[PDB]
Amino acid sequence: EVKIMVEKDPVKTSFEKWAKPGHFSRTLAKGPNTTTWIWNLHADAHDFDSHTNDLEEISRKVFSAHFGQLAVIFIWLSGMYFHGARFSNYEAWLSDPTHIKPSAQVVWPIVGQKILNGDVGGGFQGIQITSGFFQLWRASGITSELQLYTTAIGGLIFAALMLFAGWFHYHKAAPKLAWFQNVESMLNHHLAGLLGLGSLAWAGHQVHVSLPINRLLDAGVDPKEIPLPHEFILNRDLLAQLYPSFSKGLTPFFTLNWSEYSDFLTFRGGLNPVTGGLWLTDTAHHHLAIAVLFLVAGHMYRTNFGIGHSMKEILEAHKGPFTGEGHKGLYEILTTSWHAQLAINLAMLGSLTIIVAHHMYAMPPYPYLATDYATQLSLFTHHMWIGGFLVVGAAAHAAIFMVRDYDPTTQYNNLLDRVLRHRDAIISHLNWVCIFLGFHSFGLYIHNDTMSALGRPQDMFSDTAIQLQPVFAQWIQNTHALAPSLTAPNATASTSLTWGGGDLVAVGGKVALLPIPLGTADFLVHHIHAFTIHVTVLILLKGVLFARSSRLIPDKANLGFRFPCDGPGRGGTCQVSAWDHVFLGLFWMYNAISVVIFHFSWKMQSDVWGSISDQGVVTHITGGNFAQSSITINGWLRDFLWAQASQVIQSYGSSLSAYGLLFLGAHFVWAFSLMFLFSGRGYWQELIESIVWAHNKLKVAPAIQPRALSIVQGRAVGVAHYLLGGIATTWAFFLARIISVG
Amino acid sequence: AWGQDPLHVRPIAHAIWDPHFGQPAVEAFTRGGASGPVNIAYSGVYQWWYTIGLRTNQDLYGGSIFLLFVSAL
Amino acid sequence: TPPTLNADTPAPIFGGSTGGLLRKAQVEEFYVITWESPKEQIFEMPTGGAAIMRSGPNLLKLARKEQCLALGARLRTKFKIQYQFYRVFPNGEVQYLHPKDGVYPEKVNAGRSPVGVNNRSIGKNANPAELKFAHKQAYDL
Amino acid sequence: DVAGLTPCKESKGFAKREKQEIKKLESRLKLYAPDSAPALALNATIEKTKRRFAFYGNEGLLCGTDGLPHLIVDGDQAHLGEFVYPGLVFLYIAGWIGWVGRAYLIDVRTSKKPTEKEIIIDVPLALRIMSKGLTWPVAAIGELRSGKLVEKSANITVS
Amino acid sequence: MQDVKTYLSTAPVLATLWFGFLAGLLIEINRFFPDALVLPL
Amino acid sequence: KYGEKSVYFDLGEIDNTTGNWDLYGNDDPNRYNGFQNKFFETFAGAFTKRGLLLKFLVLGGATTIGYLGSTSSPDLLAIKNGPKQVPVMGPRGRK
Amino acid sequence: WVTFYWHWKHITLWQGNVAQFNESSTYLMGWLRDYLWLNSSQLINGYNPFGMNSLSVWAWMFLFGHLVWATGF
Amino acid sequence: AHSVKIYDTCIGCTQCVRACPTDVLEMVPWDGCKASQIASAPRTEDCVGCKRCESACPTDFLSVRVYLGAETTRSMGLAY
Ligand code: CLA
Ligand SMILES: CCCCCCCCCCCCCCCC(=O)OC[C@H](COP(=O)(O)OC[C@@H](O)CO)OC(=O)CCCCCCCCCCCCCCC
Ligand SMILES: CCCCCCCCCCCCO[C@H]1O[C@H](CO)[C@@H](O[C@H]2O[C@H](CO)[C@@H](O)[C@H](O)[C@H]2O)[C@H](O)[C@H]1O
Ligand SMILES: CC1=C(C/C=C(\C)CCC[C@H](C)CCC[C@H](C)CCCC(C)C)C(=O)c2ccccc2C1=O
Ligand code: SF4
Ligand code: SF4
Repeated sequence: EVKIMVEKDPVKTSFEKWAKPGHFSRTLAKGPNTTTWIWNLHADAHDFDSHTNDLEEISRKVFSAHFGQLAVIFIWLSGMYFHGARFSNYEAWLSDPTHIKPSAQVVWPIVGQKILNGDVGGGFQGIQITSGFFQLWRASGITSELQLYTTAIGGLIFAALMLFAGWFHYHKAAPKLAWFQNVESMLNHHLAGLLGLGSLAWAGHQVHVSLPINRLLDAGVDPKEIPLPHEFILNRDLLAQLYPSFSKGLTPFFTLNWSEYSDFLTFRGGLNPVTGGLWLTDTAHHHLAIAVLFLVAGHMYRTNFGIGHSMKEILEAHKGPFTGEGHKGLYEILTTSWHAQLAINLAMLGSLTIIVAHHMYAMPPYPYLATDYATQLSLFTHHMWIGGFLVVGAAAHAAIFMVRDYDPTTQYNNLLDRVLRHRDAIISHLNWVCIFLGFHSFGLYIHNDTMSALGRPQDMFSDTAIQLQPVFAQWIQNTHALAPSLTAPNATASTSLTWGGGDLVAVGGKVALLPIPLGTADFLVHHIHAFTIHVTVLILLKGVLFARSSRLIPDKANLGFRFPCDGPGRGGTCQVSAWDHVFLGLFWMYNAISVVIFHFSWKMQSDVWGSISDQGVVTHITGGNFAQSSITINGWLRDFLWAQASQVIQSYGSSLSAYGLLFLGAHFVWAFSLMFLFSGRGYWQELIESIVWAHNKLKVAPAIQPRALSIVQGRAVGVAHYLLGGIATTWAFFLARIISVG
Repeated sequence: AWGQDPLHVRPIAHAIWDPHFGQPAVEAFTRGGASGPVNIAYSGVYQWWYTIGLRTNQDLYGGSIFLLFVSAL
Repeated sequence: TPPTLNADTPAPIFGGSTGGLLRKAQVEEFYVITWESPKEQIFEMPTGGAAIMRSGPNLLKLARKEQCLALGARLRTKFKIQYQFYRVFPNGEVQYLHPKDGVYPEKVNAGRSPVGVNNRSIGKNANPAELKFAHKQAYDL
Repeated sequence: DVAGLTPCKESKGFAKREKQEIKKLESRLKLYAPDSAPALALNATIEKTKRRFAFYGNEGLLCGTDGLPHLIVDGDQAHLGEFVYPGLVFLYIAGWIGWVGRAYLIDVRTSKKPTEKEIIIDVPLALRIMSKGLTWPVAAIGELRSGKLVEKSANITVS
Repeated sequence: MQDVKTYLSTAPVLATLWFGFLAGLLIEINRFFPDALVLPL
Repeated sequence: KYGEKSVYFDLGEIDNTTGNWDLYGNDDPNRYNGFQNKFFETFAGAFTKRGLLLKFLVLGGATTIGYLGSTSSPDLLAIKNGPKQVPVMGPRGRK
Repeated sequence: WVTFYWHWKHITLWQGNVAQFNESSTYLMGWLRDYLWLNSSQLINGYNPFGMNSLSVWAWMFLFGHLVWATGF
Repeated sequence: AHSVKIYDTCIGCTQCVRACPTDVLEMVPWDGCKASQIASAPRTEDCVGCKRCESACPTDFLSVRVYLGAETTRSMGLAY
């Protein structure tokens, strides 16, 4: 059943189609008549399933394109490593991590760009970076530029290998359709190899390289005097000097005396006091345990050898008296349509990225990362934005599947049909939830504003006035803080210092982590988050469920996935397509993520980050004003945007001037998007008619007829420039402020 | 009072009767020589009326009654 | 042609939905579409979901004329099935509507009279200023 | 002089600004080793600033109260280099690019498939047309006088 | 090779080459003739 | 809905056909006590007429609102209490 | 644009510091920093956790306007 | 209560009739075109105003025109 099936030389390698711009489409291949052709060409390029109708070619194209993206990522990684090997102060930073600002980008002297080369320290001039690569390299045990250069060369070699593999598997030996549909074998191989073996290999690297080097670095040994990584493998005496249990070899492993390895495979919470990061011995036991768990999990599904579970039978077995046929029919959908798989994977990847952001600020895994405030803020905001984008894409491509690949014949009385049959109730109840949340949270904010303006602060929803405490979150914090005594007795400390119990970790006169109190303002802000998230879900789910039909337009599935309207009739049918629902969900996702990152920035600056002096007295960056000033909209406007933007607007003439320039440019681009968002196509078409007359009067009219952008293109351009402007504004603001005060 | 000292008195537009106020607002909005919360006028009608010969409150009352009559007409 | 009547024919096998009739059908008109099938088949309901059509006559209540016509168009272009639909009023009056003379509208048939045809180009219409303070619309002329 | 503006060399505030910039650069320089690369870069910036200020002062620019140069564009003979000369150079270059673009469009218009040459440029023909743009004003006046520059029968809408 | 020449004549590629050459020329001019505010001639 | 078979359309039963049912309507006539009904029909029956109810509601609301507004004690309303502190001078010495 | 220009020029004239306008009006960051951010201080401090001023109504109207303008979108 | 007009530039390709979602249009025998048929709009009371007929008409300018007017429970496309 499961076997390798390929075709020899399916597509001939030639440059002939490179001279046919629209070869992939049967309508675009005829050439252009209007300027719409160019946009259609660049818009339909990578939409493979609209060109052909057979799954084999689509699957082969997807495989090769994924090879290409892998090659691009390898080029990017090689570039980062090389630019850190040649244009950085990584060694000087290694000597003095707490005073040297990381820097890996250097600008040329041309038009006054000199001012951007700041005094980051270590006898170096360059742009301060916030990607956190220095901390990752230090945790990996890298102590020289030669190792980084070797890694860059290896990355380039891997990029070449990925390019060759993509060419090979498209133009020379293309797998057949039966090869791609081996989902059981794919899950077995990926889940066991890619995850378990990769985690086991990283655990091996940590145990054999990173533990001794970082142990010596934390002790105080100068980086130039530390022996090279292979000297701990060729001479086990050194590694036994650092961790004495290595002197026993692998005998405790095979005799099940695993407690002998307890000095480098620990289970201890908290952070390293010297570096303010997680202990690397815990990271060793945990990448090892993850490897074991994934390797066990990967031997589950049935393949050529009889044993194992079959996913089709499992899906067909779980059904009950409330859901008719249950999960029947999903296997064919998920082995027949790429779009359903894309939707599921995008949703999971976005949620996982958001989880990564939370867990990474709460438990800083790298040395000297917690006390580098700019890196923490940058990483959190970046991966949060990425997760939001991915979760919106999930809904987009799920709606694409519903419009194109849905087949009512296969889905008679399963979960999909019954979901499509009670959609009005779902949307109605979710509408009520959105309205209820919006009122009882934002109205609380407006009530606070009005009470404060009227001179009645005793009638507000504040800690000193009427209180709204988050009792459930407080109880969860207290429970998690007392785990190392009752429910996880083998732990030394709690999972993170953010729980109520614990102490303060300070590295170089700066607070790394600290217990985070939760009060009325935190109650308000999490319920704001809940409001925005349920509203975004409402928009996207309404788009997905009503993608095929409604009461307004019974035959919406005939018009396609991406169409502007169905005319001015029935009162007006603008934006009835699932594409426009994604178009609005993008705006609401932007709103939600902006509120989330603002909450994170203000709360951290006000209650966690700060400078500590003798006698253990803590002074925070904004002096704990979040609890009192964040309960009002005026409080936000005055004490966050007005107060914290002083750095970006005063950065002219310093090394931070680029941040102010991009601050202004982003406000500009965001404003510029409104002219595409607020207007329509007919006005611009008529104006273009007049301009075309002007060009015609001088015999210089173009052969390709100019046309106004289509309706869908107008919406897409508006939303793209809008998102770019807003996100770049926040980027410049955050980076300027946190580089100045961090 | 404004006519007596034009450069040191703030003109008053209309009084305030808002049941939703608290005491600090009542203290804060008592400007001019008023006995209660008031609004300071920014329309410039004090200067315009003073320049054209109006001097007392009876003049303004007579003007108001006359304009009522004109609107009725 | 003599317009057909209505009878008591079985409905398709459907499990229910929230996209069905509402109070408008109770206090206003609602529509019924009839067709004959050679075999039981699964088709997509215009209101959302999948149903099974019976072998022989079928009858279906719908809330709008557009729903009936969309379902009939799909039936004709996908199953090669002829169909009729009517309009029902609350008092019991039944109005036969789609194949008004038994021939589908895209086929020219004798006995049909033009309605709304103007014997000029669209550019020969008059000016709104000429018909000022008059009830004409310059396309009714 | 003009509009009560003083020359840059005579003005105080120009020299004050130069002193302030040099002082800031030297204050930055105080942190590095004398022979290191940052010191050399900062010294290069300092020399460039000195040269720029000397050139601006010696070129004959008027200076405002705030100490910054101002431009005169009313046609004065003493300030032609501020506006008129760069304006003429730009007009020449822009006329060149526009004229060669129009010539290429006209030459492509009579082809088997003008749109294909509209997206995929005929490089040899384009190079020939581009090289013939040196004397664009003469050709432009020639076609203006010859009556081959404008059109008379063009598409319009309902008036 | 004819197909390669035809591909290299497409609008995006030619625009990239032309704007790269123009940007390089302007950058080199500003490297050798910097801080030019008024035209000396 | 004739209901005999999969037939759900029947011109004879148009209320069943259109789904015009009473989901929870209950027609049991005995709910309350006789003397309760006597008392409530005697007293609450005055407001049955609707135009008189409108007039009474408007006049009563206006009278109540005016009386409460014009007779509220200063210790309850801050607007009637008035200022109690010395006024603050303006920026340029303008009062 | 017209009213911004008039207001900033007259603010600088009335404060006696015309040099700030003469120097900061030639670039857009000058506008954003020295007009709006600089002159919004007392406005946004109309009411705070420490009490309220007579500018409380104007701060409330400022937020109200930002909100209605947003709602139009 | 929209109004649909047909003009004498019609060629009788029948695309508008096929595009109509509410069966407002129909073909009528005619003389004046090679197809010898023209479109008619007898059921204008059922027109919703979608203007699919106008999108389907091949002619310099449209031979079928829709003029939006008074709105009705059928024109508004209400299922409730
Ligand atoms: C142990 C075996 C193994 C391993 C390691 C992988 C690993 C991977 N597969 Mg995969 N796959 C396997 C078996 C395996 N597969 C089998 C048996 C099937 C058929 C049922 C598939 C079918 C399949 C498809 C259809 C696709 C993948 C894709 C991917 C990549 C996902 C992107 C990623 O995680 O980037 C992380 C990257 C790395 C960790 C770098 C790893 C270094 C190289 C790439 C390891 C290559 C392993 C490979 C099996 C070796 C082939 C042998 C060849 C040299 C002769 C990843 C490299 C996707 C992809 O991106 O395609 C390229 C994709 O679309 N796989
Ligand atoms: C380095 C990594 C790889 C880079 C690309 C390598 C491409 C190798 C050849 C691919 C095509 C294989 C099939 C050949 C056959 C093919 O493609 O079509 C076949 C076709 C035949 O044309 P003829 O006129 O010779 O024959 C026509 C017949 O009808 C009668 O003979 O064209 C060729 O033979 C040209 C082959 C080279 C075409 C590309 C030339 C330029 C390539 C390099 C471009 C960059 C140069 C940079 C220099 C610094
Ligand atoms: C998957 C494997 C990847 C790596 C492949 C290469 C592995 C190389 C490391 C394996 C050798 C382990 O080395 C470990 O035992 C060696 C003896 O066997 C010891 O070697 C010691 O004894 C040897 C004689 O046996 C002497 O020649 C050495 O001078 C002495 O140092 C090392 O001090 C110890 O660190
Ligand atoms: C501004 C605007 C336009 C007009 C904008 C147009 C026509 C886009 C123009 C894009 C660029 C500027 C075209 C560039 C053409 C060539 C690539 C130029 C080559 C030569 C050099 C400049 C490289 C619309 O068509 C439109 C349509 C629907 C909703 C909103 C709007 C809208 O807001
Ligand atoms: S306004 Fe635009 S989107 Fe809306 S119905 Fe008219 S053409 Fe369609
Ligand atoms: S507008 Fe729509 S409903 Fe009206 S005639 Fe045209 S296609 Fe038919």
